[PDB]
Amino acid sequence: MEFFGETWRRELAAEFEKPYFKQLMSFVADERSRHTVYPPADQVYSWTEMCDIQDVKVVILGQDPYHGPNQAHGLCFSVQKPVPPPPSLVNIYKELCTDIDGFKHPGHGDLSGWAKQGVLLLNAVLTVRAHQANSHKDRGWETFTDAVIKWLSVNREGVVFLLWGSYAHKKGATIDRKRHHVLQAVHPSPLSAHRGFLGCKHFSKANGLLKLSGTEPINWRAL
Amino acid sequence: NLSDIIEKETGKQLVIQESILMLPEEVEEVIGNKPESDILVHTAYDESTDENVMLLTSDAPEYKPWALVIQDSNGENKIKML
Repeated sequence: MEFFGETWRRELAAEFEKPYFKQLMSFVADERSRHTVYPPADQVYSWTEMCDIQDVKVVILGQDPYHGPNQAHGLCFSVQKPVPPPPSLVNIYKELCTDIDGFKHPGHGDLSGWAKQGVLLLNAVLTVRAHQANSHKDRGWETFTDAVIKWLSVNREGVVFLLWGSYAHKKGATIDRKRHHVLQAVHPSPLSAHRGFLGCKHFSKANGLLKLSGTEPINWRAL
Repeated sequence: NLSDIIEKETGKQLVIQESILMLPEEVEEVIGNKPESDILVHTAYDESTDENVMLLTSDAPEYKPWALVIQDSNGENKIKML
């Protein structure tokens, strides 16, 4: 299926045939017929394409896609080169500077270099109408991403979930705490970041957790 | 709509870069008041003043303005209930 990496399709295939997903697709088609929707159709499932499903080592959850021109490209927090890092990403990058020695602001906000190493950058909602935050909520995506998160909780082991802000804590509340590692913090948004996101050291702690499986760490620096 | 709301309040014509949903409890201590329901934290950067400028609204589809926060480099806030 178009735009969806095959190791992902194989495993999630039941979902696509389900009424709710089919009704999601034609909601999205309708939206595109009449408005601009972000990200572009061919980048909605970018996260399925940067790595294989077996190779996922870390999960970072997001909400919905940036709603400005050229920002979203189907990975949570990341922006298409050369868009400036949004305010939350600025704070993510601030945390990396003090958490990961040698980390250097890469001079862009494209996080694909993480995704290619097994960092699943998953928004819970996958599309948005231009200029309208949260405008595609409860149209089916929540249900589908719940399906993706379940599948990873059930079928993989030792995956580190980094959950930022309460909505993301919520979305990860059923992750099997025996088979996986969940780390929680408040959102990197400027409203909250100096209130627990800065100093959370999630990126090194993740690599500390990976090392217990004899799993090779994420090189957070390769952006 | 929303950047006009920012302009009226602060005289700055700015571009919202992101909108983050937060629980009432998530926003309460920072703001010193609890909103009736979820809030979207809509954030622009004012490059002139090196300030993060946040317009908190209710969720889509209403986006009713709740509060405006102006944050400096070290994260100190100036808060105005709307």
